[PDB]
Amino acid sequence: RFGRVLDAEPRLSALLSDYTTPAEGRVALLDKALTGRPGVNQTAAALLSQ
Amino acid sequence: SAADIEGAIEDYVSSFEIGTVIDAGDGIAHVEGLPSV
Amino acid sequence: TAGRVVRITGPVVDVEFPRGSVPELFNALHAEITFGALAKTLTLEVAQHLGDSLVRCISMQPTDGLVRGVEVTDTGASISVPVGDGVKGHVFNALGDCLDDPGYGKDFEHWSIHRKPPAFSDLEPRTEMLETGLKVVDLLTPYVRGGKIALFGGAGVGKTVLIQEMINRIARNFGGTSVFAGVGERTREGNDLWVELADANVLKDTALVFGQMDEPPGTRMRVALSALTMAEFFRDEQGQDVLLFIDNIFRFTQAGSEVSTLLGRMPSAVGYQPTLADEMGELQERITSTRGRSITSMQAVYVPADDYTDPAPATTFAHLDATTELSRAVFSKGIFPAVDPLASSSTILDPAIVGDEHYRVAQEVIRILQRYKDLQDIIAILGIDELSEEDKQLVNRARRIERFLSQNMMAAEQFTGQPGSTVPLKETIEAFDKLTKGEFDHLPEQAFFLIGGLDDLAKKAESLGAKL
Ligand SMILES: Nc1ncnc2c1ncn2[C@@H]1O[C@H](COP(=O)(O)OP(=O)(O)O)[C@@H](O)[C@H]1O
Ligand SMILES: [Mg+2]
Repeated sequence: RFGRVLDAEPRLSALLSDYTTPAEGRVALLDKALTGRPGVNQTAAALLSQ
Repeated sequence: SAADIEGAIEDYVSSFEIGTVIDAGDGIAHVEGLPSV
Repeated sequence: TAGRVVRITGPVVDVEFPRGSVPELFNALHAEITFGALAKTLTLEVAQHLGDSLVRCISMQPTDGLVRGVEVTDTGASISVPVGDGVKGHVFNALGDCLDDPGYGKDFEHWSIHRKPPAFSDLEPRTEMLETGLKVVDLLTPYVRGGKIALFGGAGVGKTVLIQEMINRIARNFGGTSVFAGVGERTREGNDLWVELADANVLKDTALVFGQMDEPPGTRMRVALSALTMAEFFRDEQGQDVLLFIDNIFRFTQAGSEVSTLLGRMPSAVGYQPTLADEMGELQERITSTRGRSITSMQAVYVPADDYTDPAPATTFAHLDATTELSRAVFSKGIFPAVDPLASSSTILDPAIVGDEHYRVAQEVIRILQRYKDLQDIIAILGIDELSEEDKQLVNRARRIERFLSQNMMAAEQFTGQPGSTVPLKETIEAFDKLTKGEFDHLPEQAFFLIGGLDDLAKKAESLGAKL
């Protein structure tokens, strides 16, 4: 599901893909945007964040 | 949601010129930075 | 859904686009240069898909002032130029903007400048003579109405003067439409042609498209396509005879070679792009007459360094029905037009089309000139007195013939002060038949230099102390 939404949302994929920005900030952005939602598997969220 | 994503990315963007000579020689220099040059 | 500039190097610009928004090849994109002095809108033609959503494009305008990461907009279509009867009597640039009346033609129908050539089944050989009034051209290199004509030559041998002469002789009394394409040539020449056509009243029937040698390589690559698009509209839609003038078509190839190495292509022989023949073939095969729709195209082909073996003119030679090759040697001998009678050729110079008399006279002239060329070195070293009597006679005849092939042209007055002249084809054939028989051997060779017909020859001979 996350791969499909990322594929259909190029802007978030581009922002997260860049490695120049701090990693912690990018993980926080992913959490507050995509993987911090209530109905998300914890293990999948952790894997995606890593 | 497809909407909170936009808010999150906007907050990220709102959260965030002098280059540096990375090499030189023979009257030619290579400079990092200066994104708006 | 817009791209952004990533890399800039001369006229080549790399642009990154989002997924599924990569513009198609040859699409026109727009970018902004906001620097006050150089502020403008760059038009970039997509040249390559580099992968990873990157595209390499050629800038149509200088990239000075362009900044990495600026927005790039995709128009969804190739460069398109206005078409219709409205383009006649106006000057345009490669992008279709009207130079002499900015904003003019914006509401016309617009045609993409990239187009496939006519289908092979629609092609029809053309074998009708186009009389010009120039002795050498009419006799040895007869032009074809509806065919492809070229003027080959090195720098400063008279290609442009002859182009203007043919505009004077052919376009002045032409029923149909004329299209002139200035391709990578001097802006001063473009202004001079514009004023001359306005004064001659031919401008109202002519569409001028200028991309000058000061323009970036992309404009010099695409201006020929723009002018050819206008000519193609006139041929296919309006269904009227079209005169097409290109000067200089070699600049298209030169600009292609200029951008080739920056596009990542490994160079071919003599520093040319590997795709020289293919691009030239596309462009030239678009320039043609189809069945019932006539385009008489005249092209000036620059020969680099006078080297006719250079790959550009060598590849161009295959695309012409008639070629008039100008020689530096003839030029330096003071013979104008500096046509090389032995190197030039025409496909309609055979007895079936031009008739037995014309063909025989032309072949005799060529034979005499070839023999004289063979004997020139012997004459230079050992002198004429060591030649056989028949060879002395042939040498005198050949010198007179080569002088008589020269002619005072209408467009040459500005350089000599002598008004031009026109010679009918019948008079030319008769005069050269007489010359090849030695009927004028008693006249001095100077009497044959830069004149028209036999009446001019008689008058000049009388002025020089001899009677024709
Ligand atoms: N028929 C002619 N009579 C006298 N001079 C000529 C003639 N044709 C060309 N010239 C001279 O040669 C020069 C080169 O002509 P032009 O065609 O403008 O250059 P290019 O051959 O490079 O196109 C002219 O500027 C002119 O001075
Ligand atoms: Mg010229």
